[PDB]
Amino acid sequence: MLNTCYRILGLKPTVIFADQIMYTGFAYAARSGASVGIDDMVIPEKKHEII
Amino acid sequence: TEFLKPRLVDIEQVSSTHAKVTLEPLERGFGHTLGNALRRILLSSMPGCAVTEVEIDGVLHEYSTKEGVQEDILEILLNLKGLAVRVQGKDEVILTLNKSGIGPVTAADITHDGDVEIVKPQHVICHLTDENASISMRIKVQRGRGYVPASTRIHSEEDERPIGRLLVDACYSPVERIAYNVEAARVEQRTDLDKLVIEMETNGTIDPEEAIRRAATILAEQLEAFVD
Amino acid sequence: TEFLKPRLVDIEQVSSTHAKVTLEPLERGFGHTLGNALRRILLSSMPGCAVTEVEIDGVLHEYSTKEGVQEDILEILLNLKGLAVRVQGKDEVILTLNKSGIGPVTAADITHDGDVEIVKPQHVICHLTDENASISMRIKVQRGRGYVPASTRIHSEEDERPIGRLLVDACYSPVERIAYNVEAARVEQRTDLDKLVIEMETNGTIDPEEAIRRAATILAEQLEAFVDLR
Amino acid sequence: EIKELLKLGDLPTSGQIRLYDGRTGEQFERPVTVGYMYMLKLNHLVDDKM
Amino acid sequence: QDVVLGLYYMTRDCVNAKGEGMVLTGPKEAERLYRSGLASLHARVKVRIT
Amino acid sequence: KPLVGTGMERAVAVDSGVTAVAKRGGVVQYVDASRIVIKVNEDEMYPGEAGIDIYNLTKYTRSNQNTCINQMPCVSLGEPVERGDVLADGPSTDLGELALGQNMRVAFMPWNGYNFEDSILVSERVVQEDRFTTIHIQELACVSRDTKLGPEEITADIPNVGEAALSKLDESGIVYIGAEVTGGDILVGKVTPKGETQLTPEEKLLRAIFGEKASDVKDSSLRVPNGVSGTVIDVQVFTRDGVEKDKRA
Amino acid sequence: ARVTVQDAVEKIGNRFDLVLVAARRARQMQVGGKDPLVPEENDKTTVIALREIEEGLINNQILDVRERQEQQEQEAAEL
Repeated sequence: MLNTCYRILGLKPTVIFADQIMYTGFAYAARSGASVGIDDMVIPEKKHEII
Repeated sequence: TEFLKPRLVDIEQVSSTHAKVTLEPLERGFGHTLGNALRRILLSSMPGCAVTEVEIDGVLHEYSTKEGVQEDILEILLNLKGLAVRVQGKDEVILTLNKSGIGPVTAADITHDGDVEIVKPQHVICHLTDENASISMRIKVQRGRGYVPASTRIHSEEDERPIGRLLVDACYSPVERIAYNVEAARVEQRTDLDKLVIEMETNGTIDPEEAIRRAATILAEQLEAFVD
Repeated sequence: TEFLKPRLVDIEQVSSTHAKVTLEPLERGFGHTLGNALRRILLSSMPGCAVTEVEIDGVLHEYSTKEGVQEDILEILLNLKGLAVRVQGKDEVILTLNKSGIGPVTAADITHDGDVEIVKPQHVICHLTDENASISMRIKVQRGRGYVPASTRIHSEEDERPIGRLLVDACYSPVERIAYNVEAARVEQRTDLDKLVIEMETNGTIDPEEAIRRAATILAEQLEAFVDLR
Repeated sequence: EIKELLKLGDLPTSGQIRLYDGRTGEQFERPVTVGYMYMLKLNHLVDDKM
Repeated sequence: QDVVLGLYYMTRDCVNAKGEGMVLTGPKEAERLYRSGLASLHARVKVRIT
Repeated sequence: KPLVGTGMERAVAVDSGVTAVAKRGGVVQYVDASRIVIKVNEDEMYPGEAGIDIYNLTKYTRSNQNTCINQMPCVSLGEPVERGDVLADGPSTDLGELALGQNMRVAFMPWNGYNFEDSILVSERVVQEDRFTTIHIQELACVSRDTKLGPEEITADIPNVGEAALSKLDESGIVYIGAEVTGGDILVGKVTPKGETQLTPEEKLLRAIFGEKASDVKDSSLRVPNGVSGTVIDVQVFTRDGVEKDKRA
Repeated sequence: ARVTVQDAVEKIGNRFDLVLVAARRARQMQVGGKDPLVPEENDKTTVIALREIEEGLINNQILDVRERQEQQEQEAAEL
């Protein structure tokens, strides 16, 4: 997106676009409440079969 | 108690519809407290008028097709959602829209009521392609506050909902978008102060500043229960 | 304008520390609006009294050891930070603590002032091991708001600098934990309209109803800027 | 064994709880892993490093 | 890190969700339904964009 | 203590030597911040002596990394104690178990990029509790040497000094125990001999303008390192056999 | 000019000859005390020079014109 924007618009637009992407990216990452539990590490039921 | 109140510094009015506001210096932690509490009332609780029901002739439902007309009936309803209307006296007005021949049907083609002001008369509502074709509809505007969709109205009201009446999502609160940001207030000794910066997005019926003033009033009216 | 204001219904005081406050009826959306905006003022902006200065006899600094006492002086200061005190009249009161003989020195051993109420008298301050041992100190309680550290306070004033004066981190704000809920109201036919339960978990001093009254006051005084000044 | 112990304290199997943003008051979109991790203050302190 | 995960979570869609197949005036009415609490960031919707 | 241990915590804390442990079990006769005296049971107690063990606990003392070492009594006044139990806890130990740090409520979720690359977001409440607050005991020495020009003095009488510096010093020129000090403040007043140095004419004018002309003895006082600051907990004086002693000494 | 010096580079060409012109004009306002063409707007002599290049007021050739004007005017008061 920033490579496209750099070649179409210029330097100024990209610098502001890159920032706004950073701002919204952090903020909506925070909203999401994405996490890491032990159940999030799904194992296939057929592992002991394959081995 | 070292009560430090901010005061309204500068109101950068970029347009009558979009205007920015800087506030300083606010006491630390009240940066986001008022910013959000206000944003919430301004999104959902603000009063204004909006298209609720429409009834076009030659139309049994919103999915059907009218010959000689560019937009599907859904896309016409979408244009009426975004039709700015201010009813001065009454809480409910049903406006009539009849028009024919080749032209983009604008908001000025609606018959204006003695106490009804259509805020953007050049607002497109439908496009007539054929000269032979003509469109007729009855647009009901009601007043409320905040945002009441067709889905959250069919859930609440299971009263009269007859076939052919097209429901349209109401945008009563004149506020289209609203955003508050906070960075950092530097004073003499305090440096952990914050300065609230909200950018409210209105339609034109209500002024940015006015809307904010009303939202603070509704909040203070809730504080009447808690004495001081 | 259908302006529908809530009113204070019931304050379920389970304890003097923990108390529920029910609020209805609230129009849709105002439950969470006041809920959080209040929680924030009730955490940070609430005024309360806290031990600021201590001055123990036979003590040149907080790191030293006093004979006949199980606790090092730091651990005594820690206990005084969490000493529940209510000053009624003045903003600053200096209380005296003298006590001797074998026993856990409780908060009740402090000489109560005409307008000073010690909220938990059974609160531990120090443990005397030897019967021969006696402890003497001057506990200054001042009133403030939020949390004022001893490191924030040892880099501002410091006009008189008397050696033998131990500064303590002030835990002024009385509210420890607070969490608002939203529940059905079952009023007239409103259905939509519900209530707002604010569960408050504070020290002794500040009274649940009193505190919510003060917090609503602080919010309305900050709103003067958005109502009056446009 | 851990999940079994979680049920003894009336806590979820998941060890993920619904948290709410302190600023806003509204909920985060999904359950978030919360619990007690024993952390350690290393000797690399910034007063010395600056 | 967080930034990619955030735009990823935003853009990606999900089955129905809250408020599927609706019709919005613009990008600002989409922010209106999300912050108003009537649509998921993952709802398939028709929107007018210029 | 750690809530999620392995069990080795107690083996490590005890074998480390930093915890004061019961050589013989019995009843604790006397408990105190400074020391613990335990009377021993007859069966283990030796028949010759009284059979009362003394443990004078090592108190807020410096480490090699300038960190703190304190032994607190972890048994109460007149408590029954078994042989090989921990009578007093070390700096990083709690009821005998090893306690290197603190356990706390942690949530795994991003937050406005304040936990960007393993960057960490901590509540004011942890800083308020002063629980991750650390003690740093720090050792600074003041040496009176012998230059060609003469021996160095340690007196409160120092050329070129405001009353702000000399305020916390005593008659001998040594700071009081307990006095808080910050970068610039003099801890020990040392003054050194200097030859009668060639004053530049501009300096000679300026010294003649105020009158206060530099003495033969210059200055080299031990003063608190730039930016660092704490409370004086102790002062120790080593005088050579035959040199004049301070009244502080 | 404030963050972005791309507009000033597009006006001269070379990133290097830009720094050389901007510094020359910066040094005139720093010592000589020349008056700025763009409103000051409370910025450092460096940014004033960049603003003036961005707008196309200061240039390698323009600076030589204006140096020859001040120089040769004094040479004419002599001769």
